[PDB]
Amino acid sequence: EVQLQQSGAELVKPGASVKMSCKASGYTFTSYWITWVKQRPGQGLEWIGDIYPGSGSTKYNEKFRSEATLTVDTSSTTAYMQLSSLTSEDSAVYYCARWDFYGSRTFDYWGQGTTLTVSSA
Amino acid sequence: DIVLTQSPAILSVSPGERVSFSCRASQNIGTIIHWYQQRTNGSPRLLIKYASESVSGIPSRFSGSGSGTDFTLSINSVESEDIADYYCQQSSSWPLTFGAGTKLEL
Amino acid sequence: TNLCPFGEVFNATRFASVYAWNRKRISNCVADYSVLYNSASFSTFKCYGVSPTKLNDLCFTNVYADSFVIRGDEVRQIAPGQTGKIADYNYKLPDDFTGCVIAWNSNNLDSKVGGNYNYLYRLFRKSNLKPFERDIYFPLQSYGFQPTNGVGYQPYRVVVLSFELLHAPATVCGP
Ligand SMILES: *[C@@H]1O[C@H](CO[C@@H]2O[C@@H](C)[C@@H](O)[C@@H](O)[C@@H]2O)[C@@H](O[C@@H]2O[C@H](CO)[C@@H](O[C@@H]3O[C@H](CO)[C@@H](O)[C@H](O)[C@@H]3O)[C@H](O)[C@H]2NC(C)=O)[C@H](O)[C@H]1NC(C)=O
Repeated sequence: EVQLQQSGAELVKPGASVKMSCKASGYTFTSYWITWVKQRPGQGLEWIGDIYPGSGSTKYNEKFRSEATLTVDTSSTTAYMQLSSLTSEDSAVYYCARWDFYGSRTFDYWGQGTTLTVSSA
Repeated sequence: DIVLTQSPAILSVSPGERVSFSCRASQNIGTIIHWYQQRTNGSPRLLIKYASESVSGIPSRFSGSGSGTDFTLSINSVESEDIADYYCQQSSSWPLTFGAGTKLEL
Repeated sequence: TNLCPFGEVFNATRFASVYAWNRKRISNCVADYSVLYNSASFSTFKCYGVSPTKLNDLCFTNVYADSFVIRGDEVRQIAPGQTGKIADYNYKLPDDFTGCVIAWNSNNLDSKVGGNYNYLYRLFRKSNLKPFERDIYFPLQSYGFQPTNGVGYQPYRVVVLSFELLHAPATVCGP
């Protein structure tokens, strides 16, 4: 069945980049876009950016044009978001999502919730 | 960029009451709006597709209405099984924008 | 005095199908044409009856964006006075209008493996269309947009900016 599963949880000191991944399964990967969303303890969801698995096009939220870069391995059907650097404000919970661009345009399937502890100590 | 104002941030309510929400876009969206619910500790999930008609799989108690710019959601009655936050979202044009989110509480 | 919603029209997730091309009314906005012109994505920015660099200095009374997806070869038809199946039966531009046609290759987005068929054009009609109207064998043919189609077959997203230059009250102005 279609479901997305997050890589897990990561802990790093500031400056130490994280490259994280959501594991896709259960549907034709090229057919439905992949979309990344972000949230933090105490406030609602915010969009990061999109990538098209079948052609590798990407889109970004302007606030994160630099920190985030999106890529896909369409053979094994898994998408990746790379973050260059981290601040203690960036301590946040991240969700990977399915976006159905050619049909409903809904984020109808989500990950289990990635946690990023940015910590200086 | 469309900014999606949603409030009241806390909708204090007694169970059994009918509840209503509302999304006001900062431009004409057409009708490409969705709503999502987040129970405690939980992920968000899709409830209403194109802002008016329930997605195939969600209970019929959830109904959407409105069009053009003013989008609204009402739940016929809230029990503690439905205690959650609800977020507005739009997908008409880039960049995609989520709402601030509203809180149900006793 | 506030900025003008060009982004929404240009960066719309899905365009309209030509046979029922969309039309948005742009008003009460200080349109910044420089950002559109300098952008290199647009293969063809052909302005009829106005100079593309001059655009940023004028003011206009009503301006409309018409947006729709077509195949690469038919874009030549969008030039005024060119007669063809897409022009005659789908979208025909008034003789000697004053506007600018902008196009760009959208095969990055609209093309789908296994074909995307959401886009339709009218295959049969009894008589040619009058300027700037839309009509709604079986008369609608789907385009077979496959990601590896030829350049002519690749989908081009076309926005036609139509604006009247006569000095009636002008609500859309440039810097
Ligand atoms: C259609 O959208 C493009 C891209 O817009 C950008 O990407 C989206 C996915 C969203 O994240 C948008 O919020 C975001 O703006 C528009 O082209 C873009 O225009 C902006 C101007 O606001 C450019 O921003 C840059 O900003 C930095 C820092 O200020 C400067 O150094 C740059 O010189 C530039 O100003 C951005 O580079 C540009 N992107 C591209 C690929 O050209 C486009 O304008 C829009 N359509 C219309 C009609 O506006």
